[PDB]
Amino acid sequence: MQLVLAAKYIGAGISTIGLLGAGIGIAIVFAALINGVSRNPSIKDTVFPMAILGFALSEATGLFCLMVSFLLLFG
Amino acid sequence: MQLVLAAKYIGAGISTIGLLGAGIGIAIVFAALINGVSRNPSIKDTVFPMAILGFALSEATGLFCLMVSFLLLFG
Amino acid sequence: MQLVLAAKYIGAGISTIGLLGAGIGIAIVFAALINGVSRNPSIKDTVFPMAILGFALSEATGLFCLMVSFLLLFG
Amino acid sequence: MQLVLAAKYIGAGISTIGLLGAGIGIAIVFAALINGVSRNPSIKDTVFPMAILGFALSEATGLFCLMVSFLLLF
Amino acid sequence: MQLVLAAKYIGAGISTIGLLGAGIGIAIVFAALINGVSRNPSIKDTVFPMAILGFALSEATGLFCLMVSFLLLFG
Amino acid sequence: MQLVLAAKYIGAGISTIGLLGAGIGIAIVFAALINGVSRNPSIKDTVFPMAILGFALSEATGLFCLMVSFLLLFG
Amino acid sequence: MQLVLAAKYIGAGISTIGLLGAGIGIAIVFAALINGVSRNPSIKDTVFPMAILGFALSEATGLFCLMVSFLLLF
Amino acid sequence: MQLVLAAKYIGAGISTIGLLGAGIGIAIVFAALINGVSRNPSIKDTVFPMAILGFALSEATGLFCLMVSFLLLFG
Amino acid sequence: MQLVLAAKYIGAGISTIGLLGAGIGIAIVFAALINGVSRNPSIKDTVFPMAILGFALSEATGLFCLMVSFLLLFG
Amino acid sequence: MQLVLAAKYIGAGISTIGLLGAGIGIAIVFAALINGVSRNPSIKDTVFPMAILGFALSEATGLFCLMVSFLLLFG
Ligand SMILES: CC[C@H]1/C=C/C=C/C[C@@H](C)[C@H](O)[C@@](C)(O)C(=O)[C@@H](C)[C@H](O)[C@@H](C)C(=O)[C@@H](C)[C@H](O)[C@@H](C)/C=C/C(=O)O[C@@H]2[C@H](C)[C@H](CC1)O[C@]1(CC[C@H](C)[C@H](C[C@@H](C)O)O1)[C@H]2C
Ligand SMILES: CC[C@H]1/C=C/C=C/C[C@@H](C)[C@H](O)[C@@](C)(O)C(=O)[C@@H](C)[C@H](O)[C@@H](C)C(=O)[C@@H](C)[C@H](O)[C@@H](C)/C=C/C(=O)O[C@@H]2[C@H](C)[C@H](CC1)O[C@]1(CC[C@H](C)[C@H](C[C@@H](C)O)O1)[C@H]2C
Ligand SMILES: CC[C@H]1/C=C/C=C/C[C@@H](C)[C@H](O)[C@@](C)(O)C(=O)[C@@H](C)[C@H](O)[C@@H](C)C(=O)[C@@H](C)[C@H](O)[C@@H](C)/C=C/C(=O)O[C@@H]2[C@H](C)[C@H](CC1)O[C@]1(CC[C@H](C)[C@H](C[C@@H](C)O)O1)[C@H]2C
Ligand SMILES: CC[C@H]1/C=C/C=C/C[C@@H](C)[C@H](O)[C@@](C)(O)C(=O)[C@@H](C)[C@H](O)[C@@H](C)C(=O)[C@@H](C)[C@H](O)[C@@H](C)/C=C/C(=O)O[C@@H]2[C@H](C)[C@H](CC1)O[C@]1(CC[C@H](C)[C@H](C[C@@H](C)O)O1)[C@H]2C
Ligand SMILES: CC[C@H]1/C=C/C=C/C[C@@H](C)[C@H](O)[C@@](C)(O)C(=O)[C@@H](C)[C@H](O)[C@@H](C)C(=O)[C@@H](C)[C@H](O)[C@@H](C)/C=C/C(=O)O[C@@H]2[C@H](C)[C@H](CC1)O[C@]1(CC[C@H](C)[C@H](C[C@@H](C)O)O1)[C@H]2C
Ligand SMILES: CC[C@H]1/C=C/C=C/C[C@@H](C)[C@H](O)[C@@](C)(O)C(=O)[C@@H](C)[C@H](O)[C@@H](C)C(=O)[C@@H](C)[C@H](O)[C@@H](C)/C=C/C(=O)O[C@@H]2[C@H](C)[C@H](CC1)O[C@]1(CC[C@H](C)[C@H](C[C@@H](C)O)O1)[C@H]2C
Repeated sequence: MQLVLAAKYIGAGISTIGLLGAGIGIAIVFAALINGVSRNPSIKDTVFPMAILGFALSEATGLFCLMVSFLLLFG
Repeated sequence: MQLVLAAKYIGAGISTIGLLGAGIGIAIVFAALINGVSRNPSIKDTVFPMAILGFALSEATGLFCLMVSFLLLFG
Repeated sequence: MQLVLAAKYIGAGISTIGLLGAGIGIAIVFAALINGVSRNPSIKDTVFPMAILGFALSEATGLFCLMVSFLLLFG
Repeated sequence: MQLVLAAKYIGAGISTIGLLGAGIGIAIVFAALINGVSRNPSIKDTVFPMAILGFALSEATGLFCLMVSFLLLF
Repeated sequence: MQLVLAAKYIGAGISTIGLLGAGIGIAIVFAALINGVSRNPSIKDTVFPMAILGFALSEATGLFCLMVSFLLLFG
Repeated sequence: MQLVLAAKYIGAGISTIGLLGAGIGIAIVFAALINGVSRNPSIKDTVFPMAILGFALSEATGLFCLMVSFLLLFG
Repeated sequence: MQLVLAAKYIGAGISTIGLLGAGIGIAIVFAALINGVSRNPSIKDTVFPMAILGFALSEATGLFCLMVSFLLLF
Repeated sequence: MQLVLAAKYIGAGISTIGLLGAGIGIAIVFAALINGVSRNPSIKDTVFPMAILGFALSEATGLFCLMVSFLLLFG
Repeated sequence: MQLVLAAKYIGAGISTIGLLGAGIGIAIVFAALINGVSRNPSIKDTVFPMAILGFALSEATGLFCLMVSFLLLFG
Repeated sequence: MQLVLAAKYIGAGISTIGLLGAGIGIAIVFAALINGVSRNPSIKDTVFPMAILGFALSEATGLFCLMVSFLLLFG
């Protein structure tokens, strides 16, 4: 049971690597929001909800990674 | 038995790394949606369904990773 | 047998990493479809089949990764 | 117990890798802000809060990594 | 020979990582095809064979990865 | 306690990987500063403080990585 | 001897990772060819040999990886 | 002591990975300098100092990686 | 001396990872050659030698990786 | 002694990974040089020295990696 515990803790740390995807992705979505509004200010109210949706869906991939991390840590 | 359980848990952690691809990919699709709408607002109803399609197909790759993760954790 | 089984499960997890390629690639294809359509709406029926071909070929690289994962998991 | 402790320390190191996402992502948001403002200075006051929101959400992904790190360390 | 069989299985999993290159590359080619056709529809018949060639060559890098994987699994 | 000291040292090495994010990110910010100033020299005094802020925030992610590294080395 | 053999097989797998560079790089060259030809069709005959040279040199880096793989396997 | 020494040397090698960040980042800065100068030669004396600042800050992230490497090698 | 031999062979394989840098980099240089000539055909004789120099310098990083690989394999 | 030598050799292999950053970075600089000259041939003598500077500074990061590699291999 020492080796299995050890494996849970190493696995937990490994499971956070994938959060780099949401880190970069969320930024990509907001960068597009900024560039799109700068080029066409009147489009703000249209694309802002699209940026929020894009953020949420990219963020979810990070949520799945952290869930596994917490399952290994505590579950 | 200790060695096998340990391996399953390390394996489950490793299995989440691939989710970074969907994290970035989902964002790439939404960035294109936002930049496309900003450049040509009249195209919104045409490209929005393409963004949903793209997100879903990109998300599927992350779901396959999570499937293996859960099979290792629980199966 | 314990060490061999352990290696199968670690290998199965490692085998999912490559799916990040399709996660990003599927999105790159759909981003191009969206931007091409935004710039030239009249071309949509011509490029849509190209995007479907492109995403399918990109996805298949990840499915081969998953194939090896399942062979390791269940073989 | 020494094997478990060893693993916590290895795991704590591994858990910082994901911070590279925030490092890059924060910069992506600021690059868009700078280029957007350069192209259309009048839009600055509109896009700056969008930049604040974007970098904060990108940064938080890294804070989640660090939280697992600190859990393993302490 | 627990050790050698274990190594074949871990090696086979690792051998699939490289497939991410074809996943992204195939997409890059098709993205260019889509963007090139949208900007200049008359060029379609010229660039489409170029995109098939690009796909095949990128794909070949993933084929080699899978070849080593199967040699480790079955060879 | 060969094992625990060894783990602190391997962990400390691994903890520096994340610094690559600030390496790339800091550069991305300064690239935008340079391109923005070249395209619109009159905007320099506006965007320069933005680039300093961007650098600091990206840099902070590398600081956290180094903090964990030093905690593992000396803490 | 079993430990050495094990290592050769692990090493052979590791040696294919670098092929991802060629996978991406071959595609980068073809993307430029397609976009260059789309923008200026008259240039096709000039840039096509440049594309052949570029992808071949990119591809060779992957062949070097595979050579080490095969050395370890056989 | 053998295992601790072994871990120092493996750690020292791992500690160099992060230098890839500065390798790419230094180049991103200089690419921006070149393109900004090509588009607006008159701006060169203004942006050159920015590129030097940018590259130095990017490089330093890699130098911290190298610092940890040497501490592990020679400490 | 079994463990040291084993380490040489694993190290040799690890030392080829860095060749992915030249793979992507060489392509980047040739992509620029192609795009630059397409946009300005008269510049071909000027930029072609620059692409050859760029190729060689990027290629050298791959040479250093393969040298270490061959030193571990045979030296 | 076996364990320490083994570690040095694995370490030396790991130490070359960072060279990928210079491999990509050197190429990014030369691509900018080529695109800059193509857009504005008269700027060649100004930007060529900037490309040499950028390449050398990016290459230095790869040299630091190789330094650690050789110290492990031979020192
Ligand atoms: C996958 C679904 C995601 C939901 C998206 C919802 C989008 C709708 C949209 C309108 C949001 O509500 C939002 C833009 O207003 C929003 O994010 C706010 C709630 C949020 O307060 C935002 C405006 C901020 O100011 C924010 C930067 C906060 O200051 C910061 C402390 C929080 C960062 C953060 O990442 O929080 C997460 C995030 C919201 C995520 C987002 C989850 O949720 C939290 C709580 C639940 C779990 C723990 C997740 C885990 C994480 C790894 O995904 O973290 C939650 C802890
Ligand atoms: C190809 C499969 C994917 C399906 C895509 C379908 C696209 C159609 C499109 C119309 C969607 O339904 C959508 C845009 O309306 C949509 O995502 C809604 C369901 C959703 O309510 C949306 C509007 C949101 O508000 C959404 C951002 C939520 O706030 C947020 C909490 C959900 C994030 C998320 O990633 O959800 C996933 C996703 C839908 C994924 C979707 C998977 O499903 C969930 C629930 C089921 C299981 C648990 C999956 C596992 C995952 C790893 O694939 O996760 C599920 C957990
Ligand atoms: C390096 C050689 C590559 C060949 C390229 C040939 C290009 C010519 C071009 C005209 C093709 O024939 C094509 C575009 O028409 C084509 O690919 C068709 C065969 C294909 O049917 C296409 C129209 C599709 O619709 C396709 C998306 C299929 O629906 C889908 C089920 C197949 C995806 C796929 O990746 O298949 C691969 C691929 C063709 C690859 C292609 C390999 O082949 C398969 C079978 C052989 C091995 C197992 C490879 C492994 C892969 C990882 O390289 O996978 C083969 C299994
Ligand atoms: C998260 C907070 C960051 C602070 C940002 C502050 C921004 C304000 C801005 C006006 C700065 O002060 C600055 C641009 O003037 C500036 O950085 C100067 C201090 C600096 O002297 C600058 C002009 C330089 O010329 C600089 C390139 C130096 O010549 C060079 C030797 C230092 C590089 C470097 O990375 O230093 C770091 C950095 C400032 C970082 C910056 C950290 O600080 C140092 C010391 C503290 C720790 C050890 C960090 C670790 C690093 C990995 O984050 O490294 C510190 C060691
Ligand atoms: C770091 C210095 C690099 C030198 C660059 C020189 C540039 C000058 C320029 C005029 C060249 O000579 C060139 C463009 O004409 C050129 O590369 C030719 C020699 C080359 O034949 C080219 C035109 C091809 O047709 C080429 C695609 C061949 O068909 C292909 C079989 C060779 C691929 C290859 O990567 O070869 C390498 C390369 C030249 C590399 C290039 C080495 O050299 C070889 C032989 C020496 C060692 C073994 C290297 C190791 C490699 C990992 O760097 O591989 C050598 C084995
Ligand atoms: C900041 C340090 C870097 C120095 C940059 C200097 C730039 C100035 C600029 C004018 C150069 O000298 C140069 C462009 O003229 C140049 O590279 C020449 C020396 C070179 O002859 C050039 C014209 C070439 O033809 C060159 C492409 C050769 O064909 C090719 C065989 C060399 C590739 C190469 O990477 O060389 C390196 C590099 C110069 C590196 C340069 C390192 O040096 C070599 C020899 C010395 C040691 C062994 C280093 C180790 C490396 C890991 O840093 O490798 C050396 C092995």
